[PDB]
Amino acid sequence: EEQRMRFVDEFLSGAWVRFYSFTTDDVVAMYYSLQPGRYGAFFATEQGVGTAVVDVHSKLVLYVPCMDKDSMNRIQPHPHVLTYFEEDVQLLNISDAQKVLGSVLTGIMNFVQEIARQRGEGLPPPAVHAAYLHERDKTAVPSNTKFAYVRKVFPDPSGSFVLFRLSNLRSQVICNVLMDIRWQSDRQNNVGQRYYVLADGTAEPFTVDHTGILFEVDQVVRN
Repeated sequence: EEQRMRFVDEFLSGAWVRFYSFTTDDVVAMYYSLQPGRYGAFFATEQGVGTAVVDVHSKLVLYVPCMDKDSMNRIQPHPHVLTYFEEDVQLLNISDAQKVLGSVLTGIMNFVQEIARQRGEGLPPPAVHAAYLHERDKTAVPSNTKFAYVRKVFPDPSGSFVLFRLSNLRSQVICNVLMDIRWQSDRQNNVGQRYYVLADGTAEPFTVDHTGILFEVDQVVRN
């Protein structure tokens, strides 16, 4: 139908993991992009985890220094950050970001620049991609586009998937059978829309997951 296909395109439309890369660099554990033109570092802090996202067209940078509390008591929508979490979120120009991020910003810069060198040769980012990227031609997000970030990363020790939790309360399993398993949660811990998003661009709804993949993902998250 149409109501479904339009509701599906809405689900496919926001910030999702487009690609990511783990490292052997020590400062950043993971580079990623959730929105065209925006490149993030997911990194350890003395007390836990932090992240930052650089928009390469505007050179404005989201900085989330602490993601170690899951409080969803953010009353009002932040004007530039799509997040339902109470944690402090900062928007900085690139040079203020450099002062606080150091090697992390350098790392993001080298990630961006390598991607651009590859693109100049017609080659994609050297990174693990999701099974599907909405608006594949899109190279930059409109200016007023709110920033989203990665909050949690759960890689399968056996390499079969990675689970991501995002600041917009979306969850995304990227796995090795040419589909993602995606869903939207709310703040009272309910799950709304959820789909197998297939490499052919199709999306199949499910209620309970019969594939066994989520049951295995679940065990990894609890460990």
